[PDB]
Amino acid sequence: VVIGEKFPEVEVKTTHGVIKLPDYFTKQGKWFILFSHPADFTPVCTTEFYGMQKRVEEFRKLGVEPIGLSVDQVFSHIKWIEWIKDNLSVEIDFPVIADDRGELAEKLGMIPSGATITARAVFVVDDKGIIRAIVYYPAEVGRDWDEILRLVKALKISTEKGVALPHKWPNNELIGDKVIVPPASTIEEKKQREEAKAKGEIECYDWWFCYKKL
Amino acid sequence: VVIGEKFPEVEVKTTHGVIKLPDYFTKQGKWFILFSHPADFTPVCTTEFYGMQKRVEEFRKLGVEPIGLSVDQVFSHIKWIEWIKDNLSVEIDFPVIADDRGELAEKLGMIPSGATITARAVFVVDDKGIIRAIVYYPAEVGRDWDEILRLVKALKISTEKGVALPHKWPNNELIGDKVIVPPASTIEEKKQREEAKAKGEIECYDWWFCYKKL
Amino acid sequence: VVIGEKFPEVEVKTTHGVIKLPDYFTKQGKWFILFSHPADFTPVCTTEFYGMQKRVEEFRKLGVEPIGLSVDQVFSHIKWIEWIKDNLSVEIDFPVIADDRGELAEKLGMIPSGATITARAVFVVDDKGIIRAIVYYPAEVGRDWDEILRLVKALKISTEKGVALPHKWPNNELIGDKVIVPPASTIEEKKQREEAKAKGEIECYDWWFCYKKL
Amino acid sequence: VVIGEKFPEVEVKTTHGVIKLPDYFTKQGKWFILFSHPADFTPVCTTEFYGMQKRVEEFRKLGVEPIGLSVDQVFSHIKWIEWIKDNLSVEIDFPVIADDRGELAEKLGMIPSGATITARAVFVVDDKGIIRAIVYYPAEVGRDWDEILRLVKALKISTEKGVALPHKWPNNELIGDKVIVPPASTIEEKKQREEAKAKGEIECYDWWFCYKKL
Amino acid sequence: VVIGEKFPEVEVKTTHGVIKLPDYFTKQGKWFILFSHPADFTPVCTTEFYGMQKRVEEFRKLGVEPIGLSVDQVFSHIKWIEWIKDNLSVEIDFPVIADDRGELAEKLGMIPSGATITARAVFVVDDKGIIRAIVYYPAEVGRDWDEILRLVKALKISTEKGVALPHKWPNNELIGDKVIVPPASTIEEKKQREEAKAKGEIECYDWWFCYKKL
Amino acid sequence: VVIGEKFPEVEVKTTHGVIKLPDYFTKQGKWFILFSHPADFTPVCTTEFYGMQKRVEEFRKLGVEPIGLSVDQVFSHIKWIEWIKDNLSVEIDFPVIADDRGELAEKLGMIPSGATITARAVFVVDDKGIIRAIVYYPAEVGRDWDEILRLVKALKISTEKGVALPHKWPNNELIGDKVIVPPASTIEEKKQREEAKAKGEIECYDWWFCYKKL
Amino acid sequence: VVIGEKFPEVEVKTTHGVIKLPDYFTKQGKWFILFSHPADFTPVCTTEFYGMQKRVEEFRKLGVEPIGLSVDQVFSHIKWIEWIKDNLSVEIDFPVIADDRGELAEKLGMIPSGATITARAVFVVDDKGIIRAIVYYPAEVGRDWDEILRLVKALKISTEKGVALPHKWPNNELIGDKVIVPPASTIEEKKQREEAKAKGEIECYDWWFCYKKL
Amino acid sequence: VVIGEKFPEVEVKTTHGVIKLPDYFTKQGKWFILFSHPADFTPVCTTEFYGMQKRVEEFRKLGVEPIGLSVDQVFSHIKWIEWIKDNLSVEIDFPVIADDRGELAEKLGMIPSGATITARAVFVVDDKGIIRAIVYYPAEVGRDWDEILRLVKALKISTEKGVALPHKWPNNELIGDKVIVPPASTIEEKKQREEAKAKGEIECYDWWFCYKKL
Amino acid sequence: VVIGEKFPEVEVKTTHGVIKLPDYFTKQGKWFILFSHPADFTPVCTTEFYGMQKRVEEFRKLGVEPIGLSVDQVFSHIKWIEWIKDNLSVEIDFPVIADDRGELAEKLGMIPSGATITARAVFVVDDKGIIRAIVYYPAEVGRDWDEILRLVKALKISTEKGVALPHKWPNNELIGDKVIVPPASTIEEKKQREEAKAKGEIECYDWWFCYKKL
Repeated sequence: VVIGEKFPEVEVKTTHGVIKLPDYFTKQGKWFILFSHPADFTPVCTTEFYGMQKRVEEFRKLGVEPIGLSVDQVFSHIKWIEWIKDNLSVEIDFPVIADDRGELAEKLGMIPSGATITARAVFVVDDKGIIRAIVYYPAEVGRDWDEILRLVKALKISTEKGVALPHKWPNNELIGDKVIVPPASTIEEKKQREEAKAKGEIECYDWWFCYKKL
Repeated sequence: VVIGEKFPEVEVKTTHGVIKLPDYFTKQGKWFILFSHPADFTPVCTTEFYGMQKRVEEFRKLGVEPIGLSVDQVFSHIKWIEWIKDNLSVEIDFPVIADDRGELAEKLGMIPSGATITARAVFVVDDKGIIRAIVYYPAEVGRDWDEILRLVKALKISTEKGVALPHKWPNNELIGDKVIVPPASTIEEKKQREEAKAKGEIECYDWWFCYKKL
Repeated sequence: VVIGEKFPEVEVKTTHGVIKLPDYFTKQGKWFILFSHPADFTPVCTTEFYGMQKRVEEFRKLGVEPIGLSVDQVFSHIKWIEWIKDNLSVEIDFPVIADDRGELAEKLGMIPSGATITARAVFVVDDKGIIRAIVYYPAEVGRDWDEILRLVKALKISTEKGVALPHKWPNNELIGDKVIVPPASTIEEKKQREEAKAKGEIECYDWWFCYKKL
Repeated sequence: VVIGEKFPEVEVKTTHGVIKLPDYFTKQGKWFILFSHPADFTPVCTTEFYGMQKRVEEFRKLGVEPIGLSVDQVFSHIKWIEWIKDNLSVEIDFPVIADDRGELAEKLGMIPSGATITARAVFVVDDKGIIRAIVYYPAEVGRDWDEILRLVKALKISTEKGVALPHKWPNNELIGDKVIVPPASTIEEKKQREEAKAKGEIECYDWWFCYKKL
Repeated sequence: VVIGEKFPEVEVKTTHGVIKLPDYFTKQGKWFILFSHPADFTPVCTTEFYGMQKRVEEFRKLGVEPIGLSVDQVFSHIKWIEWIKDNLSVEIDFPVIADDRGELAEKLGMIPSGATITARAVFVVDDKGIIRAIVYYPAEVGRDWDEILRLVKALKISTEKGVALPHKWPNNELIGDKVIVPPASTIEEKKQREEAKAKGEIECYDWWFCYKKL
Repeated sequence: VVIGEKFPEVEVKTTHGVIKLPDYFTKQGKWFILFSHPADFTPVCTTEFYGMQKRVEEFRKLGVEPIGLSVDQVFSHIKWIEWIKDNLSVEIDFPVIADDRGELAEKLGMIPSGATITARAVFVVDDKGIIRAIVYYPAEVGRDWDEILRLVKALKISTEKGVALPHKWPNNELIGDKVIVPPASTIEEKKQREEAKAKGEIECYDWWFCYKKL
Repeated sequence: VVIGEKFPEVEVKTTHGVIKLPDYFTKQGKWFILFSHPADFTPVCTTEFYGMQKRVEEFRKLGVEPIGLSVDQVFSHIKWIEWIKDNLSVEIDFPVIADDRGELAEKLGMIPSGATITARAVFVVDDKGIIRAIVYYPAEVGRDWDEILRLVKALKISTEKGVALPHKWPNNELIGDKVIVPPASTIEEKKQREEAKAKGEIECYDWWFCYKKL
Repeated sequence: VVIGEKFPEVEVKTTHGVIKLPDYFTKQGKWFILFSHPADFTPVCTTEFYGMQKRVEEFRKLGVEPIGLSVDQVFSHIKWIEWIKDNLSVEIDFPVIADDRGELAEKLGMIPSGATITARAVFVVDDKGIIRAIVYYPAEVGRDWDEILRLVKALKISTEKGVALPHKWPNNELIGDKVIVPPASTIEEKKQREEAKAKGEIECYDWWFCYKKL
Repeated sequence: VVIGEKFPEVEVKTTHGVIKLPDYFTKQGKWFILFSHPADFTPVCTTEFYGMQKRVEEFRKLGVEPIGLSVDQVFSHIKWIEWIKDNLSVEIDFPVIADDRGELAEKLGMIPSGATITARAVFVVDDKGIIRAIVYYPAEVGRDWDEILRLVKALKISTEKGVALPHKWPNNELIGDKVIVPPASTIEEKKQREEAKAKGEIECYDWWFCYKKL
């Protein structure tokens, strides 16, 4: 699959029971961040779950629900979750999909070449079942949930306000926390941008690079 | 394509001339980070190029060569690079592929659904020409080259020292900047880990979760 | 495609916005001249745009609308048109198509063998959406818009009056600015042509070669 | 798969390392009994692992090496094996395959209809790599390793002594622990059986039903 | 065919006449055990028909009807049944299918690789026409009808009480004749188990290993 | 298969052991008569076996070996033959093929439509492996071995003396036991027949209907 | 085609005109015997036609109509029939098909290997258009219409009275002209056979071999 | 195409205009003779046109319209006809088809192997649009229109009188100008011919060879 | 097949034996005329055989061998030839093919639409195996061997002298018995034609219509 493509209609067994994706979340009017991990009872995967659990409320506060998956079975999932609770006193409270035969994984291209388990994939899906972003980190390198958070915050504001976010937003090197106006793509639109700048409605480096505050 | 797969043999037109990937870089013993952008003379893309140029030295220092691409032609590239010089006072010194008909973009799944241009993809390829990581951000959300920098540093380190990096390394919530020992996957490897900690030599939360300083 | 064939129904993105061909022009009861150029910011193409713009009203006055096409994206298109106004003090005012991946270019056979950009093609399409003439010039040789003007003028007169135009009309070596009567195709029509001679209403070299003043 | 067929060539990841089947055991001139279980950390499966461990040297003594499998991953396997040790005081010492995506399971028809995990299958393979017997029990009913043991004992004997084993051997209702001579299949063999009976060299109910002590 | 699949609808010729499977038995609200044997007038098969007849009423008590099959013809079946009667004073009173060309045998994978007759297959089918278990023993090794009885008793109780049976039930080494509660597969179910144990009607080794008496 | 074709190379299991046809007989410079019957222990079939046996030596003296075929197995064959000895005092001494699944039968078209057993087929094959005649009688109507004897005798003479045999030979209504000269098929051959008539070395009704004594 | 198959609907040109097979005969409620011969004006074929004509009334009596076939054309057929009358004092009065290109011949497998003309085939088709028997004799050996007469008489009685006919009926070596009762094929039928005999009205050698008079 | 088939529906361009074959003639109740010639301005072809023109009224009286064809274009046809007029003082008044790409020529098999022009083909087509005769002479040998005239006359009479014409009719060596009665093809027809013969309206050499005065 | 196409390699049965075409004739350095007739013992066909025999030596003299063919068998052929000898005192001495199944007839397209026998075809094949001319007359219209003779004579002369024969040669309306010079087909050949005339050698109507005495 690819960005812009609606998440496939699929039923999955999870630590919270059998659910329908993307329906289960879209009907609640929520976005969701599906992410995979190579295997239960593995170190990096464990650190990422602790990290994600420490941030679950931030994603939720934005209306984005985290949901995980690996090719292990649900009983292993629960025993691994219990391990995390008994040792790190952290209680995982988001669902984890048990993709028994890695069927959903393969469909989403989460399985690396010649492997039989997933890598570290991330799929941001909105309240309309649309895939908005995709990340494939390798098994040997843990992700940074803080960047994924910046990504989704940016994704929400882009949809809400109809603007684009610059590099490293809200800490862009050129315009700080200002947002970008989609570029004019017609002779007529170019005129409007120039008139808009004249009225002080927007700032710009050129007719195609306009920006402003939120 | 997917992680672990070898970058495809392709001849491309760049602002530094016609080259062949991944050969051009691998024969120089260099890694390379290929990244795409929707189009020349567009706001977000420009802020990303500025952001990349500011960090190019840090990438090259690690033996990773940046190279961009869009579906525009090479003459527009140089004209846009000239605009960046005349307006942002920085000179792009990394090659940029002119994927004229988006043949390469399509082969690398860079084209979002229903679009005729690329989104913001990133492919990290090592000196053996193997795709090590892939990122797909939408046109509306610029990337954060610092997270990508952290990604490649992690990748270089895991390849050179045979370790795995924990979530948000080197600032992990559990083991700070320490690295992780690939989990034992056999009864024997398990025994070796249990004894390995019987007398220093390594730290661990469990036999499958061992870590150390690098 | 070939002469006599209906211009294909297609949606195109231009400097004047999105338009459906041949619909956009055919419903105005106008003809259009679709011509392509290798790339934006290239010398020969620039000279042809200068040439076309200076002749635009001559085509428009004949009910013929010029529209360009390149494999570049629309933003470069506008940047280039801007360079043309700032350096050659010429204001391009005909739409230019941004055939992003050369989809239309390929369907129209505009891309040379072993190339990824268009050559210098021209398609004359009448108010019926019918292709009346096609021209394919290579990147290294600019066209001559005056010969194309003579082409369109001959085409319109041919349709309007039901006559044929001799070599180099209206400056033919044998009959000058006179036109040709489509040749008799039957025994009876041959007789009609002969009676139309000798105490006749027509000039001719033979029964199949009849001509007259327009 | 069906009886008499050759066990397919395949690479499997097990708790004892990666090996190739059937080669690994057949190249050693060994037999092996591959059996599956639905999933790690499930009750019936645990009672069967306990039961099998209690009988491993019984099968080994016969030259028959036991090897299990489920679609769980190896790390989960080792942990489950650890649980059995700390809660049932028994150390599983036979390898267990991690059929990550149920690839081998599907190949051997171990997956019941509508399921995404194995049922309780048993395959008896000899040193020639030939499947000598197959059992498919459902998830809800545990097997009986004693019947499987009787099964392999009869198989080993029939192979080395060229005899058949009656129902419930060595406790057959009709001939106790005596074995059966493969039935005469030609007029000539029938003759030599009637003659072998006349000289008390064999006991029989008829010419096709001859039996003897080992 | 595999466990869980519905037994195929087929018309078979038997010693009791022509009947349709699984209908003939399902419409009576009964289960049936279909088993095959290499050939009529062979020793091992004869010991099995004797063993089956002596246990036919115990199968019938549970509402399970035994029905045999071989690639021999009906006339031979009856003569063989007649032989058994005259030489072993046992009357066979279960139907035997004359699968003339082994068409049904092949559909059910009863014919060993490189063979022209069936092996010793056993199919347990419930009143809903669903295959609950399958067994394939080779020609050289007779089955043990008591293990099949244990298997069918477990199946019946499993379907009635919604429980699972432990290894060697009702003689399991760990819990004897006690049955197993299907393992909790969700976080919520696990909680119900922990509360069911601590002050409740449930014994357990862990939240996933719960059991009770019948 | 049809007359003229060489009998198919096939291995068959018979009451006299496994043999390869037609090799088994052709190597002995023998002809063979392969015939089938619906099933063992059936009336018409028993009457045909009694008749064949009473004529077996008659076929053998002509260098023709009889060999039966049934879709029954070999053990039933020997049992049925035993029944013939004990009830009719006749000792069957020709081999009978056990075509377990009717594979050879189907290859030779011996299975009537909608049936799963053979009809009453007869194939006469010569020492060269060539099928010389084919007969298909239905199950309800027994054959007459005397007519097959006539057929075989005529066949032998036809091959040895290059003559053809008339209707009901050697009791033909027109020429009794005299044989027929293959008809002249060329103008020249017709002349050498009209001559043979002249010097009375041939009798004839016409140039194409010549006959003589053996 | 094979016994039991419906005779193919086909139109044929004959010496008695064009007719539709098998309708022409079935609609009259009659049976027919279709027989072929290699070619007109050949000796064996001639003796066979003479032989058939002398028995036509006996076939007709039984409600069976003979009809010939060969690849010659109808004109030769009539000249040959004329030769037969002029030289043998016999008048052929049954239809003979002119299978011009051997299309029906090929359809019914009458053409021997490598030939372009039929062999001596015979098809007995009943009033239902069902092929009841088939015979393929070679060109060098004429048939015996008396055997086919015996065949058809048995076929009719069998169909009429629901009985089977023994070898050489009505001159069976064992039971003379008595007919056979189709063998009991079930345990129940066997019982009713034993009751029909022993203080009953049926003769038999065993329960499956019962016979009586008409 | 072949004799007996319907002439193909085709629109053709001729020296008399565009018409539809065979309709143009059939809807008028006229037959037509389509004849091809290799090329315009070729010697043999010219002598044949001169030849045809001299006999056109002969064909026309019989209701048969001649129409020519070659792969030349219509304008050349007219110039050639004009040439014929100016040099042979004869006026061609039959239409000639301009089969530009030889589409009809190929469909009618008028193109010899390895050629791209027609040979000298002749098609006689009746008022029912049925092809009645076909001739193919090579380029090097001119035809003889008188034989085609005899052919069309015989063809017409045959259709009107329902008779066949002997060799070289009406100048047959055996029966002069008499016609032949189609041969009896059934026994019944043979009888009527012998009746008509014996004192009747029929002469003959045999029952299959009847003739009479027209 | 068409003109110029090589005659197919084929073995045929004829009244003169089995021969291979076109080899049999080509190897003798002879040409041959293959002609077919609908059926033996038919009127028109018989008149054509008589006609051909009377002219056989005329064809044979030109080195052309006649050979006939019908879908009848050889025996019937010989009897028909015998009838012609007995009644018309003429002896057929040319071979006649027995195309038993009409396979060669079909291959050469001698079978009219919806028929099962050949029509009246003629094929002239030269000593190189090339079909030089083809004629297809209907069953109802006899041919005229004198026209075929003219064709063959003209054919032999064109090959030998490299000239073309005008319409009705040697009785052409324009140039009588003179032959035609193949037309100049290049500017240079046109020159020499005019030169050839400038000084005797050839007579002409134009540069493309040149003729000379044979």
